[PDB]
This record gives sequence, structure tokens and C-alpha cells, in this order.
Amino acid sequence: TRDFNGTWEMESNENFEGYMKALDIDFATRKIAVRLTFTDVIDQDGDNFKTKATSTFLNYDEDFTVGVEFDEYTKSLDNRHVKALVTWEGDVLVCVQKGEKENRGWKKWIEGDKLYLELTCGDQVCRQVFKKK
Amino acid sequence: TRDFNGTWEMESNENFEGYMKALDIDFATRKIAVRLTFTDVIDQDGDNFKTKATSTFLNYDEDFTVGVEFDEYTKSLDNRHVKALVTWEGDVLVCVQKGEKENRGWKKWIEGDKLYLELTCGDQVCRQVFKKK
Amino acid sequence: TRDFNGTWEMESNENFEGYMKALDIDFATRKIAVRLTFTDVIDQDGDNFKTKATSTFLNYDEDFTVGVEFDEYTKSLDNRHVKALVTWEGDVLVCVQKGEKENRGWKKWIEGDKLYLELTCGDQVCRQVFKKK
Repeated sequence: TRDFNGTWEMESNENFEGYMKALDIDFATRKIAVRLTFTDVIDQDGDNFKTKATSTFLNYDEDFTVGVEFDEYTKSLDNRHVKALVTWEGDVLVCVQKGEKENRGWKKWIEGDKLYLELTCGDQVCRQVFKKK
Repeated sequence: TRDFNGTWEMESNENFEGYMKALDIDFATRKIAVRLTFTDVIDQDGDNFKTKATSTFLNYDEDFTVGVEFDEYTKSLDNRHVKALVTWEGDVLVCVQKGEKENRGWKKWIEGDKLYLELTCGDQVCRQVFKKK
Repeated sequence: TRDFNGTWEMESNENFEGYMKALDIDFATRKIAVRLTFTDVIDQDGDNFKTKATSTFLNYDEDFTVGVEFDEYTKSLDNRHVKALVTWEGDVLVCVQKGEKENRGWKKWIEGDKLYLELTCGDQVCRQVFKKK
């Protein structure tokens, strides 16, 4: 068919960095464009085309069951192999990521309708607070 | 007028990188801000102001008629001027972009309900598959 | 409570770069990840978790009343402390940012239905024009 009308969400993106490298794009923008997904909207009236490609960030997914130690490759941060276990300690969700780094993990707990998350690695701690919508 | 209330979308941004370099901003973050557009929301209560600037990536637009050679400035990627012509090759939309780069263009075609796009430049080719919403 | 179901919007993110630096993450991806805000969707069925992390850009806010000299931290740009005051020059909103840099500030004014913004620092000036929606 010759009908390209519609809104198209990307499901695959192969050799994006090689194509961008052929265009002489800098390394910083290259490592950021490989972390994006694109949605192209196309209006076609016979031979007249209007196309706009919207770019968004790739959505990171993590599914797990409490008590089952699963293999995790942090494809979002440092790309390392860790073995992660999520445990219940009272009402605090505790997770340990055993690997090259020590004291690495995170801890979640809820207060009212705000979520508190502590990302730990070594002696460094990152604190993030979320509100519920 | 002194009334600044409303939502304001950026249409032009001249010498942003020079201004940021004067602010001693690192090169990586500068190369990320040169690819953004801004939308500012303004609340004005007499002399009271509340401002929020939303940042997004500039979206690539391509409007054309098959067979008509149009001038295209390839923002979002390499910022180059090419002269592009779109042809029908069977049911495949073929486009050639004459410019500094050779073998540069793209090819779209539909199979089933998936859109396939092949971006080529030099000896590098990028393959993209899209699903309809 | 042990119920984490829902959509959680980030409101605070402390020491994200230190945590990422402890993970040996490169400087480019760190300076873009020190931006951004995160929204995590969590579906919890007893002990089974399914999480999706949506990424967007950090907005950065600046709220002020005309005539009060306020402390401003340019988190959107260079992360410096300046003391900024916004003045009226006719119908033009003028603001000067006294700090480590000199001749630093901005000027906004409306003509027709377009907002004109001049970012100045050193001998470099950036001009931005916005249209109203």
C-alpha cells in the first residue's frame, strides 16, 4: 500500500549510533540519542506529506518478586552485572545488589502519600522523594 | 503592555552557546542545551511573578510533495543544508539528500501495519520499525 | 503501609551525581542525568512488583516579586549563587544578577503577542523570542 497516514511508535532501532557517527555527530549527543525513542506522525493526502517526529526518553522497566534473587544488568547507569534481592524489613522495602561495588542497594518506604527512596553505593547515598498522583 | 501572563513557546534562539560558555558551563551540558526548545509559563500578580520554563527536544519536521525538490536544513541531527527529492519506487518512498555527505537519504515502506524506515549515509545504515497507535 | 501501587512523581533528588559518580558513570551522561525528573509507575500484587520509570526534563522555577532583591541559584545553567533584582524600565522587565560574573542579567518585554528575552553575560548576549499560545 501507498498509505502512510497515522501515528507510529518505534519498536526497534538498529545501528542508530553508526548512522549518527557517519553524520559527524559529537559523542555526547550520540550517547544521549541512543537513549531515546521516536514517534512519527504522518499526514498523507495523495502525494502531499506532513511529517513530524517527536522524541522522548526510553522507559526503564524492572519487574521482580520479593525474596527471589534475580540477575540485574544496570542498563541505565554503569552497565554492570549484579545479583539483586528485595526483602521486607517491617514496612521498608530493602534491596541489595551484590557485585563489584559494596554497600550497593536501595530502600523504599511510604509516608502518607510520599515515597522515600535511598540509593546507596559505597559510602555515597542519594535521596529521592516522590509524591503520589 | 506590562501583561506577561500566558504560555510562551520559543521560536528563535541566537547565540545560546556563546552565552552559556560565558557562564562557564561544561561542554557536554552545552551540547545538550543547544538541542532544546523552551516553553515558559508566566503568572503575573501586579508585581508578583511565578515562572516555569519547560524544556523539550526540538522535533524534526519534513513536509514535501513527491517529485518536488525542496531545501531541507537537517536540524536535530547534524545541522546541514541538503537538497532533497522524494520518489516513488514501487510502493517504497525513496528520498535522496544531495549535500556534503554521499549516499545520504531515507526509504520508507509499509508491510502489514508496521512502518519501516532505513536511514542511510556513507556506508552506515540505520533500520527502524514502527507500530501504529 | 506495604502498598506501593500508584504513579509517583519526583519532587526532590539529592546527591544524584555523587551516587552516579560512585558507580563510575561517565561525565557526559552524568551531566544530563543531573538534569531530568523521574516518574515511576508501580503495580504491586502482593509480593510481585512491576515498575516503569518515565523520564522527562527538569523544569526549574524562578518566582519573584518586583522590587525585592532575592537569592537565585541558576540550577538550569551553571549552578551559581547570584543576587537578582527585577526592575521596571518603562514596560520592559529588566533583571540584573550580581555575582561572580559581571554584566549578567536578562530583559523581557512584550510586542504584539511575542515575548522578547535578552540573556547577557560578559560580552556575550543571547536573544530569544517566544510566541504566545
